Formats: sequence, C-alpha cells, structure tokens
Amino acid sequence: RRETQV
Amino acid sequence: GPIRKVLLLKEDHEGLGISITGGKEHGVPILISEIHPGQPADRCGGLHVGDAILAVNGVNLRDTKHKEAVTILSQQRGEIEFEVVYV
Ligand SMILES: *c1cc(O)c(O)cc1N(C)N=O
Repeated sequence: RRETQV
Repeated sequence: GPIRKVLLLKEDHEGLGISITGGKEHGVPILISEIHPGQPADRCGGLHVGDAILAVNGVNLRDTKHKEAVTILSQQRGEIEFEVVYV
C-alpha cells in the first residue's frame, strides 16, 4: 500500500 | 462531512507531521493515515486520521496522483492552510 510521510 | 480549513505552522526544518495514502491512481482522495506526535499537524490540531486533503494553500489536490500530492505538500513552508473533509 502506497503511504508517504510528509 | 463539511469542509474545514485548518492552518498549520511548520518550522523550516520539520515536515508536516502526517502520513498520506490515496490519490488519483488509487480512486480515492489523498487521505491522512497517520498524525505524528510532536509535529506540526499534531501540535496545531484540527487534522485527523481519515480526513481527505482536498487542497493545500489553494492547490487543488482532488485529482492529483499520489506522488504529485506528496511533492506539493513537501514544498509548503511556514503557515499552511489545508482544506479537508472527514470522509
Ligand atoms: C500550530 C501549533 C501551535 O502550538 C499553535 O499555538 C498554533 C498552531 N497553528 C494552528 N498555526 O497556525
């Protein structure tokens, strides 16, 4: 699953 | 839910303090999946896991791919207005 910390 | 506009204040060195999922290629909005303790989203409040991010500082994120949204979000500095809705 695509998950990004920003 | 109703749309809310929420202001975050980010020191230049820190991130927004959120994790996001979703985007155009996934057939769902950009969604906040995590709020990181002690970081801007957590400190300022008003944002929640499950909120969709419709726009940031006037940039429409409703039809952007995941990576495009990450890039736009990563470029924001200082005082940052999120337009969000609880889905
Ligand atoms: C963020 C963090 C913090 O401690 C205060 O007092 C206020 C903010 N906000 C919402 N800045 O716009």
